[PDB]
Amino acid sequence: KGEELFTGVVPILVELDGDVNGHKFSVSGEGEGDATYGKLTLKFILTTGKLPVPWPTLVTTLVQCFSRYPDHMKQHDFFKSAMPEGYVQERTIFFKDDGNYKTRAEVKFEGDTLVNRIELKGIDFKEDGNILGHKLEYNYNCHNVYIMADKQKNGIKVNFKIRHNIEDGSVQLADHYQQNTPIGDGPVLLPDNHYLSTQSALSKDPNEKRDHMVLLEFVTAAGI
Repeated sequence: KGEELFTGVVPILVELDGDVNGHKFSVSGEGEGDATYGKLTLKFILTTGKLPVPWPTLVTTLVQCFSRYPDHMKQHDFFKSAMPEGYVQERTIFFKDDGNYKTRAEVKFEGDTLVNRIELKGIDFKEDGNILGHKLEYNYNCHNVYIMADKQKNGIKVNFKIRHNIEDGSVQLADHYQQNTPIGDGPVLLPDNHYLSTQSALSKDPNEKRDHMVLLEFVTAAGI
């Protein structure tokens, strides 16, 4: 009976212990979520001076329980079925012609503040590579997230490729593969095969002098 928590505005808090090629950092977002309209506003600040990668490199890592499932789709809203006890979101991201990220996280409630707790380890990246080179444009397209049930794990499996527009013109591919698993032993929901239309707008707080990211995102469910 979890989706009952998501009927209004629920503040988000996201913490990211981060390391790529031994270049370490930690990021701290806070904003809000409106399930109803699928709306997501966030300001992400870099604790530690400057980021070794370019922010887009993982908007995807930095709360899919904040998606609008249409009333005719409620029966397939897994992420809210796990709540408040929450789910583990395990993801591996191979960046074609470059190394890879490896991320675990516990999205759960804490009083009222839904919190995404992420550790993320990265390897094999060439130190000219578009990623470490900072050649990627400070933007982001819309993408389709494909959900398929997995009664094995008791939860769901997910896939989606991301297009990063390079400063040159060409597109850096990112192959995302994602398992989600409830932390609770309470009743959850297994979905039919369906996708999420995730749209996302990056920008910069003019006062803010710390390496940071304003992200505003619309995500809705479709394919049934």
